[PDB]
Amino acid sequence: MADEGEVSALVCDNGSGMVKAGFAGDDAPRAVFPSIVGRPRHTGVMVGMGQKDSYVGDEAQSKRGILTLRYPIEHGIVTNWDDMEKIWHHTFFNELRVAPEEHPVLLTEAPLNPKANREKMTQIMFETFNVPAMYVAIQAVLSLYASGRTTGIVLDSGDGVTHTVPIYEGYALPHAILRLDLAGRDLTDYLMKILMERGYSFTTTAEREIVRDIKEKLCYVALDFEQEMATALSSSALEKTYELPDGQMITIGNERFRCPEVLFNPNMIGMEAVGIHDTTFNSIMKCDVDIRKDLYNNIVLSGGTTMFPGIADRMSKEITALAPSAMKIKVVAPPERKYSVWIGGSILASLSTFQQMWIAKSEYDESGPSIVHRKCF
Amino acid sequence: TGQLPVRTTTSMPLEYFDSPEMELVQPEERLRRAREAAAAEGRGADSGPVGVPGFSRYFDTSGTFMWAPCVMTDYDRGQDMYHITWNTTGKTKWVKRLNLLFADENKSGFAFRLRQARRRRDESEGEARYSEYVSKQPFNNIDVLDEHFKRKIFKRVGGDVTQRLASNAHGHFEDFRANFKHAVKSAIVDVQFRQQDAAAHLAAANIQPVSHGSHALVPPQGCVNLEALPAGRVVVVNQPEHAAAEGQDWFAQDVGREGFELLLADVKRGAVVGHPALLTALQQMYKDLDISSMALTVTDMRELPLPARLGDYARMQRNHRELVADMLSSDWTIKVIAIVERILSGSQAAVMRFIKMVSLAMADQLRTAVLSSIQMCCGFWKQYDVQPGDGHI
Amino acid sequence: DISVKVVNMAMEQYLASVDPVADPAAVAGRDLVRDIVQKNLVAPADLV
Amino acid sequence: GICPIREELYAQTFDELIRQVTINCAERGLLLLRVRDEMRMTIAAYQTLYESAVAFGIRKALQTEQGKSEMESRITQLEGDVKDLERQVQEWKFKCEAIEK
Amino acid sequence: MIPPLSSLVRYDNPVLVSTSKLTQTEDILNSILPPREWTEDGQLWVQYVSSTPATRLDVINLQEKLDQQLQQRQARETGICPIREELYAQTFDELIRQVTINCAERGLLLLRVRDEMRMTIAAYQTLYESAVAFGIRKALQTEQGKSEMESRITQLEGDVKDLERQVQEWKFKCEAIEK
Repeated sequence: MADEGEVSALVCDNGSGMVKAGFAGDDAPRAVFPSIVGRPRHTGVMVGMGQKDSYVGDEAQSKRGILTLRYPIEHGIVTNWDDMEKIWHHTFFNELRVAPEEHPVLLTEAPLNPKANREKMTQIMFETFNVPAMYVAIQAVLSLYASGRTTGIVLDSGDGVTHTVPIYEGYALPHAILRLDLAGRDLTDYLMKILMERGYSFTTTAEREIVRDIKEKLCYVALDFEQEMATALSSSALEKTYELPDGQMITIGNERFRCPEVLFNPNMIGMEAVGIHDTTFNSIMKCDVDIRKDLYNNIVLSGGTTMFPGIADRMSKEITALAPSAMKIKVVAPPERKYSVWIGGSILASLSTFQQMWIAKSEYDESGPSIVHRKCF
Repeated sequence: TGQLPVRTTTSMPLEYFDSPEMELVQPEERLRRAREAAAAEGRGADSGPVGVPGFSRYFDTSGTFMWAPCVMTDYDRGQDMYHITWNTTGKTKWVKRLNLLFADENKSGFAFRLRQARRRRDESEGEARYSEYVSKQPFNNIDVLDEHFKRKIFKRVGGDVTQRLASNAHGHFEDFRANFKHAVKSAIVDVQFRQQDAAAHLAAANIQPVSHGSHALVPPQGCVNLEALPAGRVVVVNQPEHAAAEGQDWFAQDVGREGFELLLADVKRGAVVGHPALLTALQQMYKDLDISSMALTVTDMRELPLPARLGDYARMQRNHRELVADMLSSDWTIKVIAIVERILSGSQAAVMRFIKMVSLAMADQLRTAVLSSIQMCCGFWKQYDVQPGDGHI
Repeated sequence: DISVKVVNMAMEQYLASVDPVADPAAVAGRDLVRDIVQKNLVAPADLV
Repeated sequence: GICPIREELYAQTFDELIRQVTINCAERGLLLLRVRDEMRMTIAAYQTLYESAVAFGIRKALQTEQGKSEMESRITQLEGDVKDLERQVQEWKFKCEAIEK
Repeated sequence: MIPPLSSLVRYDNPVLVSTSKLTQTEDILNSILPPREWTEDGQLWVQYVSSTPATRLDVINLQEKLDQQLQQRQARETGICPIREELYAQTFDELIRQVTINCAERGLLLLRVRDEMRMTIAAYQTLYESAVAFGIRKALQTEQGKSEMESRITQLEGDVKDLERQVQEWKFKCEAIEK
């Protein structure tokens, strides 16, 4: 591998609700940015020959006033593939200084990604990008590599999507993989929603990040939601006066716990669905009956939204009510839920078993985009 | 007010810069609201024609800029220009939104937009001045960028891609050479930023020092912080059949940073992907053993001309199902049995999981084959799915 | 199953067949097929 | 590869070592200072030309979407004409039916 | 066979490793600054690196040689030209030589800085080349996409004539029925 220096397949963690990047082998990524693309709205402005035709990530957000904001990936499925090609070009040469022509790549995708998606990036990475080689692994399978064992249903709930991927000895059980579509994106939406109830409107773009970071930091989770209503009505200890640099005393009271409780009570915000505990329960109930005993005993959480204290407490309590007295449940959530896929992908690339996985460009051209079928199972 | 700088016809306008994403609402929607309000309130003398009064260029009194509320008629989004009719003055002229608005609009947000627009105007003015001034300086630098390099990249792309069309698109490359020269000139200007003599010489033209920016304070480590975010919480809830004792079925554990190579070796020794030969064996078994291709009904009905009698229909499907069962149910079972007997002979928990996954893999193939056969039987009945337009004609 | 002839008996334990209880895709296919059949059972009914 | 930590740390190291070269001799210290300034200027020129290549790539990223989408609409018309061909086949069946009648 | 080309890296009269038809520091410096050699008349003549000290007078000489050679080679202080690059590299090699004679560890530190910064430069050049290649590749992908979609235009025209012929065929069938 590294007899003359190893140019390992760089990890591009197309995460649940955010994009990660970096070299395989590192204990933490190097490039992080949202999945937003900003295109110049008008043509008469760009005068000169140093023009930027796509401000990427936070550049798009910061310059949104002159840019058309389009998110090229929805729920792990790319909608504007050309935009993501601009993302890939920007990610390599503006956040890592690497050459896709010579540097191999490992690709992440949403679980149960249609193979046409893998085929089309394969054709883009080889004809439009000309990567040397490429290998693809399921996002949650990479997440489970960070669980310490080969078995586990990865209960991934990120910033924009939530997935339940039953995995038992490495290969994911595709029939019982379930996806839920409420996550930190909607948690930010509802956290804003319950803040207008506090006499302070929060919908503006600047106020959007105001609640976004507050959600990522101050959001704990009710162990018992009804108990927290009693706490809210009988005490103001929950009501914290958080301060922003502009100067304002936001009163965050019952909002401290109801927003993550939507993961178990979706209809409070108007979104019709079952709780993630219900989705977690049915997903394993869709697995092989025998292996279920360790599947609940191997529930692993992921996603960048899930540092919220008490979420695993509430997750287990909702599971405990659902689970009858014949089961065995273990909700695991180590402090890499934002980065389990990225760490797992680097772990997988560091394996010498990666040697029998390349898609050679000559072999790709010999076998077409379906080479992803022939080397990725 | 005189905050508006020297405006020139050959200067960059503000109309393109106008932000639609931090501005309150759409102007056409604003006028629809104004028309509805006029209809409801009987406006026409209080605010004149459609539109709540808003400020204008001047009070029609002085050369300097003021903010004079006026009365406006309508506006077309195509030209981004409102039509107005002063209250006491019957004059009817067309104005920009940069001055016109409604009294119902938040003046704080309007001022915010105006000031940020002024800042964008200053930024674009500086950028345009710098770009124009780059053109003046001469050069003596070489240009490595050449048709040889472009053709080399062509052939490196190769295949049907390279040799398909190589005739017309060469025009942009010559201008990209001028782009290279412009970049060289900008680099020379960045070099001349060093000494105060050159800096003071160039500062006499009211041009302000703007740098692209690459010498930023490098952060200590590019590895994203791991324990800065709150540490992970693991909650375990077994059941009375699989618990350990009474009163500790709620096992809460916290862990800090975990070893990379620790879990790497865990996967290496336990996982099939960790086992090299076992990994490729599992790959070839998952990929090569595609049994879902063969199905359980016939879509090729050219052994007998249409229409199909039910008797021969049932006969052909029954024979095809029996034959596919012969090639799959026993044949593939014996094949995978021999394969498993070979592979399992060359951690114990991981090996047991791997065997359970071999069984689960034939179960997955079973499910996929049956579901594919169900869907293609549905497609057999939908081959003449009666679309609207033909009512069984 | 594999273990049927790995240990070489007539073992009853096979791969769990497609369960109509927990295969919404199969149930939807059944509904579509039967709906199409009932739709094409109408024109022959009155044409005759 | 490329790492900013190593280059900034080595720059600090060489700046400190200017003291040692000056202790060796003052003129050596002046010469190292001047060559350091010149070589830093050259590396700045190299990074600027790299940024110019970046600008080239970013500009080329969005030089084609106009026509690409404009007649991906044409491709939409193409499958529309394919549906028209299906209608032609249907009407051919209807007419051959009357032929047989 | 290889005449000794002009070079401000000061050298000695070429030494003999082919004849004719002290401390670890000298070994370190000789290894790190390799001798330039030519097989003149079938016997290799290796030009050894200089090893005598430099004084204030020698520094004056090297500085003056730098200043004159920059002029008669017509280098450019501004911008980038290989003439100035190689002249400054040669002067830095003499600096390496003299600081190795002074303090070997100091020379080793200069060598490490020299290695890391030239590998940085090589990485910059290769990355520039890769970025240009990627852009040209995207241009080619666009061009062949245009070709394929113009072929789609042609297929539309073919489908149109097919529609026309099928309409004519229906007209013929109707006329035959009437007949």
